[PDB]
Amino acid sequence: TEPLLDILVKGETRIQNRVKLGLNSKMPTRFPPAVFYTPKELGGLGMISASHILIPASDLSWSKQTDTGITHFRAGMTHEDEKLIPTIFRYITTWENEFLDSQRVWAEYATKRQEAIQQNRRLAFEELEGSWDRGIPRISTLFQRDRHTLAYDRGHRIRREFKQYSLERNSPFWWTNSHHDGKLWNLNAYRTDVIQALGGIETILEHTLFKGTGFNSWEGLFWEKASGFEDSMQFKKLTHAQRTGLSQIPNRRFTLWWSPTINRANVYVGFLVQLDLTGIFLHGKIPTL
Amino acid sequence: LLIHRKGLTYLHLDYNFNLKPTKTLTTKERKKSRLGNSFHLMRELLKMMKLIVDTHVQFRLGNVDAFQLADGIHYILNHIGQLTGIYRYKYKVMHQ
Amino acid sequence: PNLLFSMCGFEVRILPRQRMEEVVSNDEGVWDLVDERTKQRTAKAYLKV
Amino acid sequence: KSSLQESTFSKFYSILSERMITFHRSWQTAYNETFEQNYTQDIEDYETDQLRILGKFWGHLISYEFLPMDCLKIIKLTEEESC
Amino acid sequence: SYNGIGLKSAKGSSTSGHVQRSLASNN
Amino acid sequence: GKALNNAIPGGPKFEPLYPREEEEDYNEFNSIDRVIFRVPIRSEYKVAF
Amino acid sequence: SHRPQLEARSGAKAAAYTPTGIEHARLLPGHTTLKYRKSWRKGTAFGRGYINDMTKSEYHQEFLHKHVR
RNA sequence: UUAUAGUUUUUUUA
RNA sequence: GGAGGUCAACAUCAAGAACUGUGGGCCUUUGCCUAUAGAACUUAUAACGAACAUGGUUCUUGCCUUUUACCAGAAC
RNA sequence: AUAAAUUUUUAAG
Ligand SMILES: [Mg+2]
Ligand SMILES: [Mg+2]
Repeated sequence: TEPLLDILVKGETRIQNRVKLGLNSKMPTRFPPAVFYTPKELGGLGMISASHILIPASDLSWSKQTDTGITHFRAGMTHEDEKLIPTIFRYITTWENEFLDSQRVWAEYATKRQEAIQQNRRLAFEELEGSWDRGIPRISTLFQRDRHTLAYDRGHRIRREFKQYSLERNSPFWWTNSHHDGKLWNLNAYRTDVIQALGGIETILEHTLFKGTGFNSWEGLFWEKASGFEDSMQFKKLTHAQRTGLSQIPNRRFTLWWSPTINRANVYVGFLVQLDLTGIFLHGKIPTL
Repeated sequence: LLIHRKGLTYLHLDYNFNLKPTKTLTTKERKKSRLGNSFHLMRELLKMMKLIVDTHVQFRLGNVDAFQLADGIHYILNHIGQLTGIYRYKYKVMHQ
Repeated sequence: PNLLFSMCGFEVRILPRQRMEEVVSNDEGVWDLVDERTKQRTAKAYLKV
Repeated sequence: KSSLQESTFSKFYSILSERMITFHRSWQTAYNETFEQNYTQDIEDYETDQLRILGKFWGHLISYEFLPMDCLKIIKLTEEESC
Repeated sequence: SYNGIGLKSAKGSSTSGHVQRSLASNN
Repeated sequence: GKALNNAIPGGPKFEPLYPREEEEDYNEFNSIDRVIFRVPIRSEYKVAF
Repeated sequence: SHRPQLEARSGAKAAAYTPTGIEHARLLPGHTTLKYRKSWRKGTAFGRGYINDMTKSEYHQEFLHKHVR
């Protein structure tokens, strides 16, 4: 479907646009896709960007008739240096398959159940292992803990929907009970491919200050979490100004951890000011940094 | 004269026509001291003239050479997207 | 020739492979309906969103 | 090999092969070679899963003639030598 | 040879507008 | 080039100038059953004549 | 101290004033000169203007029967 | 907790 | 009297493919018809500039917290 | 047998 991919490209561009003007600029040169796509660990937002692709464009006129087939691509998003980025839909198995795999997997378990019965034995968990995540109910469930409780749940889907009516916030995954359904996708390989495909950890850090904290050793760094401090600042008595302005810190650690890109001297346009008594030049006013 | 006639003596125009406050500003003295999209636009404008005609000022002293003159004021007219920042006030000029 | 419908979010078309009359391997937007007994692909189903 | 990272067959790699062949034949030869590689030599290194990706995966070049069919014959059925 | 493939323009659709021949599908 | 919303390949691009082309009846005149593709009609035709 | 106005400022209070001399924008001369005129089917159980108003209207009740939904 | 902090809808996981 | 002026003032420069004066006939000054004289400058891939900017209103968009400031098309 | 390429910033609340 053209327009959906179209909406992807738009929307994602619009979000990066948000983070961008979150400081002040749209300039593409400041924001190489490392910035937005490095996993949180390295200090990036880690947003999973499936925009890019290349988007079949052909000659709409007839494509209101024939399905003329792809004659051209329109570059969905861009870069400055390109590389690429792996995009999700490559890491997600399509439905047809998984229903096929499901069908067979549960056939095998039909047999192995018949044996382990007839032999009056109890399961190998190996005989089951290769199939561990295969199957649409996802065999793991059979052996999840609480089963002889959850036998007495029924009709979970509908409830998982009419929650539409019964509560305020979104719950964007209704369509599954991860208890009944197993878990229908895993990713992490994504993280790996975005990490290296950016040019490897050794380049990615060339953007940061990581040669300014004097660590010669990288991987020994866990960061640290400021998340915990959340309860003990206060609970109520912040006036609204202190709730927001006391919410603008966890940005301003990030935009420091990539400083030397965000401030950089191939900037397209800006009027240079050295800071007051320092030796640093800033290109344009960027208030946070 | 315009400035000191608004009763701001704590803004300073240096000879390149930067505007800097020399006394960290009491807030009221900021409000009375915001200046105009004009007067800022025109500050910048003068800055450009003084910049070019500077480079000449040098050359006449004999300090550069007529080739580095030509390159210089070339470089100016191209990199005014740096050397001034007039594009803050009328942004239209970001066609040029 | 076609049959249409839509369910959940999907727009499904169904072509019986009979009346396709010109056949091809297609990318993964094609489910292939398989006769219960004989086991063939007798119709391609297409999706959209 | 990426196809074998992928935990199941996917139509993707089949249409990739095909639209690569029909661009030029040097790719055609390159394939039939690789079929030699994998089947003859390199089967020994694959677990009884990945055959689930392969067997179909050549199934789709061979049904539709991109292989072409008879290049199968190089494959043999013997208790003599078959893995 | 903008033939009717492509966009009216990339102003709102956020791409770069670039459209290239598709090597894949000819036959 | 502009006013018809084309781009000569080496050409300056401009704006639709008559933006909404999307209104259309479903109308048999120019349809496919009735039209024969022999020569493509590149743009530069449309800018030439 | 919010008071509903009861009044408007007489033009006169303005009228006595001396002028300004500021020149605004929209007053720059334009349009500078005028222009003048010269079998089975039986199985199932069943044997065989403009209303001036709003929230009772036909349209509006369609609309709100769509969107607020 | 710091180089602050009224409006800039204040606050959620894979 | 001639040559010039990085001198001034005052006229004129976008239209029936287009200017003006005059003689004669008709209507009743306009206006129509006929005759006659003179027409610098600027116009046909149309124009005073084989150059190239800015502003206002009005709609359509584009960024999208709001306004200046703006994105790119049109009409006036 | 292809030569098709969007952006980019300052002030005020
Ligand atoms: Mg206020
Ligand atoms: Mg307000």
